[PDB]
Amino acid sequence: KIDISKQGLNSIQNETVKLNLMGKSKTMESKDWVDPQGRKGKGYGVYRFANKYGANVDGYSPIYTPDTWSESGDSYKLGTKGLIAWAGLIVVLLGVGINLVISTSAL
Amino acid sequence: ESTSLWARFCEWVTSTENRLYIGWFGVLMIPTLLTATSVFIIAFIAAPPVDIDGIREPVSGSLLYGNNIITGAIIPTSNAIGLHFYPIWEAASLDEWLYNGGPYQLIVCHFFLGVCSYMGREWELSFRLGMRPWIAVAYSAPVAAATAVFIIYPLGQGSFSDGMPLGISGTFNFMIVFQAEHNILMHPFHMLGVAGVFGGSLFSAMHGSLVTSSLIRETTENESANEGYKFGQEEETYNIVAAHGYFGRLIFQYASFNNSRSLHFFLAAWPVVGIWFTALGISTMAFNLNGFNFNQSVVDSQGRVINTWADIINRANLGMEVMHERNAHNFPLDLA
Amino acid sequence: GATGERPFSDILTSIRYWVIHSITIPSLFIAGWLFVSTGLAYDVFGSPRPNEYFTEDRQETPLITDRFNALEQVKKLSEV
Amino acid sequence: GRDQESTGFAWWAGNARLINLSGKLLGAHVAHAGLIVFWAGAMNLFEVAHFVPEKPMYEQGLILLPHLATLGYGVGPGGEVIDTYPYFVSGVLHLISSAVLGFGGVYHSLVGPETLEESFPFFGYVWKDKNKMTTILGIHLIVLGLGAWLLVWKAMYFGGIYDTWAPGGGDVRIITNPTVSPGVIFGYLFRSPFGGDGWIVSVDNMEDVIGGHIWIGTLCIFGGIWHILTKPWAWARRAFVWSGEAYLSYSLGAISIMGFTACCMAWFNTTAYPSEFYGPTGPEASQSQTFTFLVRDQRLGANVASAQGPTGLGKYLMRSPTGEIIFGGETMRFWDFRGPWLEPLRGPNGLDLNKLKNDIQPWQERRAAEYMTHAPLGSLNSVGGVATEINAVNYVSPRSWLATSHFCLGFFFFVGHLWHAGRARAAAAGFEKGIDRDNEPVLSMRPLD
Amino acid sequence: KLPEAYAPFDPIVDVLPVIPVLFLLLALVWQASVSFR
Amino acid sequence: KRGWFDVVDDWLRRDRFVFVGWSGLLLFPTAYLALGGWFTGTTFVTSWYTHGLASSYLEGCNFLTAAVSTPANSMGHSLLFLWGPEAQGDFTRWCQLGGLWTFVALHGSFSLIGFMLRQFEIARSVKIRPYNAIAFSAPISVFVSVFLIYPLGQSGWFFAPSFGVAAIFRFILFFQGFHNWTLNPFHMMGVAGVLGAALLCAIHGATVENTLFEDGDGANTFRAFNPTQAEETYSMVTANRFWSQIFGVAFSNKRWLHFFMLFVPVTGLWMSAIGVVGLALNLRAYDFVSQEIRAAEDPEFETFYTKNILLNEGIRAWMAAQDQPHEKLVFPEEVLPRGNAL
Amino acid sequence: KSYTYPIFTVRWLAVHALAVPTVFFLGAITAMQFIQR
Ligand SMILES: CCCCCCCCCCCCCCCCCC(=O)OC[C@H](CO[C@@H]1O[C@H](CO[C@H]2O[C@H](CO)[C@H](O)[C@H](O)[C@H]2O)[C@H](O)[C@H](O)[C@H]1O)OC(=O)CCCCCCCCCCCCCCCCC
Ligand code: CLA
Ligand code: CLA
Ligand code: CLA
Ligand SMILES: CCCCCCCCCCCCCCCC(=O)OC[C@H](COP(=O)(O)OC[C@@H](O)CO)OC(=O)CCCCCCCCCCCCCCC
Ligand SMILES: CC1=C(/C=C/C(C)=C/C=C/C(C)=C/C=C/C=C(C)/C=C/C=C(C)/C=C/C2=C(C)CCCC2(C)C)C(C)(C)CCC1
Ligand SMILES: CC1=C(/C=C/C(C)=C/C=C/C(C)=C/C=C/C=C(C)/C=C/C=C(C)/C=C/C2=C(C)CCCC2(C)C)C(C)(C)CCC1
Ligand SMILES: CC1=C(/C=C/C(C)=C/C=C/C(C)=C/C=C/C=C(C)/C=C/C=C(C)/C=C/C2=C(C)CCCC2(C)C)C(C)(C)CCC1
Ligand SMILES: CC/C=C/C/C=C\C/C=C\CCCCCCCC(=O)O
Ligand code: OEX
Ligand SMILES: [Cl-]
Ligand SMILES: [Fe+2]
Repeated sequence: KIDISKQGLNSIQNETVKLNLMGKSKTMESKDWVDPQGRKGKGYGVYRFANKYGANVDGYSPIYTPDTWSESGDSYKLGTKGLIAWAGLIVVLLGVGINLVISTSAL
Repeated sequence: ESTSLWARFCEWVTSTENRLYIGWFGVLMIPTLLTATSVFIIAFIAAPPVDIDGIREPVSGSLLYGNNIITGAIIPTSNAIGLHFYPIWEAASLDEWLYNGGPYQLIVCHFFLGVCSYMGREWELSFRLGMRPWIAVAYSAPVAAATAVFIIYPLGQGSFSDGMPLGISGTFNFMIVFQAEHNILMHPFHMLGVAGVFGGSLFSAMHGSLVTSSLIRETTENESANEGYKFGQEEETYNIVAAHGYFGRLIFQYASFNNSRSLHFFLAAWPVVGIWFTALGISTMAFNLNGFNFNQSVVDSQGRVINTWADIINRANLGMEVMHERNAHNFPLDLA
Repeated sequence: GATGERPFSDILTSIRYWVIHSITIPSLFIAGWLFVSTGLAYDVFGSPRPNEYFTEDRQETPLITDRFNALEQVKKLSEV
Repeated sequence: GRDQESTGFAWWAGNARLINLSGKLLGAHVAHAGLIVFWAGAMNLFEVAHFVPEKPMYEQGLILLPHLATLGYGVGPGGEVIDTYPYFVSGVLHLISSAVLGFGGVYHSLVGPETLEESFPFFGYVWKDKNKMTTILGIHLIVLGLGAWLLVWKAMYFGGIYDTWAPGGGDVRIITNPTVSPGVIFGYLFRSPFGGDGWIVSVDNMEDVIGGHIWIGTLCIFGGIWHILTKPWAWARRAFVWSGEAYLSYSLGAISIMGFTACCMAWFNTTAYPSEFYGPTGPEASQSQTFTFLVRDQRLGANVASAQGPTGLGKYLMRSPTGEIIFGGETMRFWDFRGPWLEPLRGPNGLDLNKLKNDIQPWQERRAAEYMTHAPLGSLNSVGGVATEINAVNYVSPRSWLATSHFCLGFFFFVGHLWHAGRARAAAAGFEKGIDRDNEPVLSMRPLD
Repeated sequence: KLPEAYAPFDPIVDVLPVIPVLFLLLALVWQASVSFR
Repeated sequence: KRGWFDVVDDWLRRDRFVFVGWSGLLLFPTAYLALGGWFTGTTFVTSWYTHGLASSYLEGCNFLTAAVSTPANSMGHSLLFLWGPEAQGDFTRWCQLGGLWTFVALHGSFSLIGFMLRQFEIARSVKIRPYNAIAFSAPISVFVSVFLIYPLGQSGWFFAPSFGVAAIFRFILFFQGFHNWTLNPFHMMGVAGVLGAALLCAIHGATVENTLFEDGDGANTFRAFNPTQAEETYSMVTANRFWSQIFGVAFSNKRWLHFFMLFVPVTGLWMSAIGVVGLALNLRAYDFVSQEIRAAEDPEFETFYTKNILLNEGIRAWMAAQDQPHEKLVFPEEVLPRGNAL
Repeated sequence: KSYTYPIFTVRWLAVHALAVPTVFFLGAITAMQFIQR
């Protein structure tokens, strides 16, 4: 019912984090998998009815989908000149603010 | 087939076919609880007046001695005894035993042992039925609260007379004297406990209303939906997705719980932590670590005092402090 | 899914967002500091400064007794 | 590290991923020990730097310095601090050793061997191997016994420990004749916990403390030797759950009991916790108040013995429920108190009327007044006095801090023991992850009535 | 107080005991940087 | 959709991050104004001229002791508009006279009305039943009876709760000292309802979380669920058997379970509201006449009820002088009730 | 695919109406801490 590829989780660099966000783990479906305490697995995986319902709750309602992120915003259009102007403005504003705070107080 | 007497007894005690589970913790639980119940009923109905303050001023608490249900109580042990063990066989006679406040100590000890065994038996049946053993951990919060009000506070105050009476008006008196002496309302742990109970009521109503609002139609209008649910059925009887959609449009999408397991864990965790913290606050205040004292904190330029709601609360505390025991004090400081 | 707005994770990790908001938040903080320090807070909402709690006329707490002359009574009580 | 993909444990339960990793677990434990030593050293340095000599120890919010004072370090007759250099030495040594411990922990956690069962067979273990676990338990029992004997040697040969009951005022004595009588040692252990008895909290001389420490050191060494050479019997294999979480739950329960005992000892004891460095106890302040009011009213020409209160019981002196002469008022509940400044005025049948009528000393009066004014009452923001007082005094007793903190810790570790014992018992059986839909145990039982 | 030879280093001592709490916060920060895998 | 109503309804009932709806026009402005009024009153506005205290951060109060104070008792039950015959359009003197309390209360009541309307509207848009909207009636009744009906039956707004922490604590202590509120059966039902609701929440959470099903291989059981699944995630049969053998009785109906969960706190709060409505006219269950007569005739009869009566008397006598400045009570130190040596 | 989102929405106003006065009041309260009686 749920297509994992259409959930917008394909733009994640870390493979382990990507598998975590879809509620999937290739290691756990193996019949010889043993968790830290030492209990064998029954082959269910993360979710027993993963095939019946498509995916898990993690793969149903994700809260971090880089695919839906805006194409812009990963690069600043104003470039280096904008950053230089911002640096000048923030230095000037910090100086003005500290001067106003000192002047209006009782020294 | 069991043959030995002990093997048969163990099989019967640890049986899951009994109407009420006995277990090995129930072996301790049943007699102590029955003893405390019997003594409580008999003392609540027909017990003589008890000298609670040790100043030869008996206080009546029995129905047969002119009391109703709201007024009746079981008066704590005498102040003269203190923290000393006062079993029934340490008295010259039952008349002397009833005059000093023995039944309170008896009931308190048996009740403490019984509630500890009750929590143990909860774990035991969880293990025998194949469940996960944390309903007993949930019960630890009321167990700790009862222990704090019945054991730890007398332990830190040096007498069982400062313990909570086994009555209604006695409970109110305990609360008022506790406020007058420790300023419990200003304690952050009491604030956390109040938040715990208020949030528990909020979330109980919220969950009940959300589940009742998403019932799938399986009946007609001349019968209740409870008849629409069938015991032991396999399919879910309400729409979790519909309830989540309603709540996420009520506040916003990422505030509701899409996971039923996570939602029920949150429901379990909130009040339990709240009650844990309020019991810890009572136990801490037993050793005289009171709440915030913002008295005469706001001071103007010339040094005079500007009052505050904290100062009004202090005036009320002073009012209920000079009267909590009229004749039991000979010296100006209540150091106990 | 999504209701048709930019994700909060996308916005909060933007150079444009942190360039715009490296000015607005400190500007508001400084504006509040100047509002308090310049004495505007006392004058706008009528709160007493530490030296104005008691005047030379009355050395007790104020008390308002008239409902319809309340404006004039509170004007008289606040006199410095 | 690891991740939920290959472990099944989330980040909030990430320390459970190193249950079967011996090297990383050892690194974590060593790092934690380094943290403990670091806190000890840093707190000692913080307290030594903020100490003024014009005020007593309990008036400045110190909790680690009174521990060194009771060992006879930098203190003099009467309980007055003379030298403050040994405290600095102890703090510096702890802080420096914490660096070595932390480096060892970091090494063993980051780049050390991950599982030391193939390269270091002596240090390797399996949680289900009973013999190895018992051997480790025996080794650590021997270490603890050596520590107890190290404490014993201090009170005998290396200058002794502070004794608050010493003749001519409290002073650093040397314990030459410890009490090693089996009847005395067993009397404290199997005593009732109620009033008057007090269990082990009622130890009232340093000879008993040193004798009990001799006993505990010998017992720990013998038990360690016994466990190194043996393995659990059938009746022990039949009763316990054998896994790391089970062992953790056992330890949690033991240390919860220890925390409750420490809280009670801090609140009630006066021998191992002298009032000169910790301030008066609960009962001590009330007894001091009654004593000083009796002294003042006697100085004004009054008959304290025959004075009658509003209730007709006695304003200053009355009789305990067993007959002993005790102080009157609401302090009649604290008649079990026994302190160095009050014992000299007490006879075989209680307080001696002639002694407190003609032989009361100014030092006793000063101690009573000081312990009356510094009562262990306060608020959360450190305001001394009852809850209906004003903001004048910045004081909370060191007994209150220790008692409250350690009761909270003991309760939380009891809850932790419950959690871990339940989880271990369930996981060993094999249903800690839920019920099996295919084979549900309840569906196979006959229905109830 | 500290000995006269250790007087200049008093400000260092006054901030030491918060380091364990900083260690707990640092563990949380490391988990966040690892992205809670 | 061509009409004005149709296009306005299309825009208002849109799918959005924050749902506005037709009830938003009443909810959002009033709620925003109430929140802003409370924050402004706690941060800048004082309480010197109406109560004789300091109730702001500007004057040196923390989060606990800061509040928005009620008007003076001379103002009676005046609604105290900014343009009314008392403030007469002066904002500073309106703030000084205590008009921010009535502002906050009057906007908060309409915000509550708007919130219930929003619940109704959202429930109808999603095509479910309005039981969540029905459940809000208990908080609304509590607010109405405590903040409006009780002051409306008293001397004025001066005896209403003030929007603060320590102010609410003073209100509670006043209710104990003067009304004997702890001895009211309606308050007893309210306490029972609140505590039972907390009990139900904790017990249901624990029982569901400890009767789960094995739907995965990991120890973290939160990841073995899917909201669109059909089968239930926990064993109702196992839960019922456990609670039948432990307690004696247990639930066998999920719908009845959850309706009981809804029913308990609502009934408790409604009963407490009825009690406060009764108390608004000083109709207090204060004393037992038989006990008073017996204690008067026999100087040896004493119960905990008489001790509570004495405590209430002390509270009244020692709080009256400062809590009610309008009465101008001057009490010599020898008329205040007092115990021995305390 | 390319995703384009509006800058100013109802959510923008809802966020800012609670964010701007919060920062202003926090600055005022911080200034309040250094006033001497
Ligand atoms: C083997 C299993 C147990 C067998 C026995 C079980 C009995 C159960 C009976 C039922 C009631 C419950 C227990 C009540 C305990 C009351 C303790 C008390 O009145 O007092 C406690 C005593 C203190 O004893 C005091 O000891 C004092 C010591 O005397 C002397 O002490 C000094 C000696 O130098 C000074 O000289 C001093 O002046 C002098 O008085 C005095 O004697 C006091 O009168 C005396 O009361 O402490 C101690 O025994 C030390 C610590 C005891 C354990 C911890 C207690 C606190 C925790 C409670 C339980 C856990 C709660 C939290 C979890 C809740 C959920 C599960
Ligand atoms: C969204 C709805 C809303 C609502 C329901 C309220 C409700 C209330 N406000 Mg709030 N208020 C709001 C938004 C709202 N406010 C806004 C946006 C602001 C701007 C910041 C304020 C600012 C404010 C102030 C400054 C005060 C209040 C106060 C009050 C009360 C006003 C009493 C009054 O007589 O009203 C007016 C009476 C009515 C019945 C109006 C309805 C008349 C109908 C529409 C007929 C129209 C006919 C008319 C002859 C022709 C006009 C049309 C033509 C001009 C175009 C009332 C509790 C007062 C207060 O709380 O005192 C303690 C007060 O002091 N409010
Ligand atoms: C009491 C302290 C404490 C300690 C000693 C440990 C110890 C350990 N943790 Mg646990 N943990 C803790 C608290 C602690 N944890 C808390 C509070 C949480 C919840 C956030 C976790 C959650 C957690 C997870 C989720 C995981 C671990 C794992 C690990 C182990 C592997 C370390 C590693 O791979 O990453 C170390 C990573 C880094 C390279 C960061 C290095 C930073 C260094 C160590 C800081 C200390 C340096 C100090 C400033 C200077 C010392 C130098 C000396 C000369 C003075 C390690 C033994 C991992 C595991 O399970 O292994 C199988 C893992 O998966 N832990
Ligand atoms: C660090 C603490 C410590 C721990 C955790 C253990 C743990 C264990 N011990 Mg060891 N042991 C220790 C120290 C310790 N021991 C010491 C110091 C000694 C010397 C006395 C012994 C001597 C010892 C013996 C002789 C035996 C064990 C056995 C066992 C196992 C059974 C568990 C059990 O106690 O039953 C649960 C406990 C009980 C049912 C009741 C015990 C409580 C006693 C009776 C209280 C009264 C104390 C007693 C009379 C001693 C006198 C008091 C003192 C003043 C002299 C378990 C592995 C058994 C075994 O498997 O050996 C291989 C066994 O037979 N231990
Ligand atoms: C050894 C055992 C130790 C613990 C013993 C506990 C004993 C108490 C048990 C009480 C059961 C009473 C239930 C009645 C009603 C009844 O028959 O319940 C049975 C009911 C059955 O539920 P079903 O799912 O079968 O209902 C189906 C629907 O169609 C109903 O319409 O279950 C519950 O509601 C559980 C809630 C009980 C809540 C009871 C709390 C305590 C009540 C107050 C006690 C006052 C004491 C006063 C003394 C003076
Ligand atoms: C692994 C891990 C972890 C942990 C860690 C730890 C726990 C560590 C520790 C560590 C440590 C624990 C360390 C320590 C260090 C120390 C040092 C480095 C010291 C120094 C010192 C000094 C330098 C001194 C000086 C002086 C002197 C000599 C004298 C006086 C003065 C003074 C003080 C100045 C965590 C959590 C992160 C997580 C991940 C993993
Ligand atoms: C130093 C000192 C001293 C001494 C001490 C001692 C010598 C001690 C000992 C101690 C001891 C010697 C202890 C012991 C304990 C024990 C215990 C605590 C036990 C427990 C047990 C248990 C818990 C069990 C359980 C069970 C059962 C019952 C059934 C089956 C199962 C099981 C096994 C689990 C004195 C006081 C003189 C003085 C001061 C100082
Ligand atoms: C009055 C009035 C008005 C209005 C106004 C408004 C609307 C305002 C608003 C305002 C606002 C809107 C404000 C706000 C504020 C806020 C704040 C001040 C906050 C604070 C916060 C805090 C302090 C936090 C804390 C914390 C932390 C840090 C941690 C965790 C927990 C918590 C979260 C608690 C008008 C003109 C129209 C008209 C006339 C009257
Ligand atoms: C005080 C009155 C109470 C009495 C209850 C006491 C005992 C209960 C009766 C019998 C105990 C169990 C005997 C063995 C039953 C059969 C066990 C089996 O064969 O499995
Ligand atoms: O007894 Mn019951 O309350 Ca404990 O404080 Mn003191 O004593 Mn009596 O007064 Mn307060
Ligand atoms: Cl007294
Ligand atoms: Fe539910």
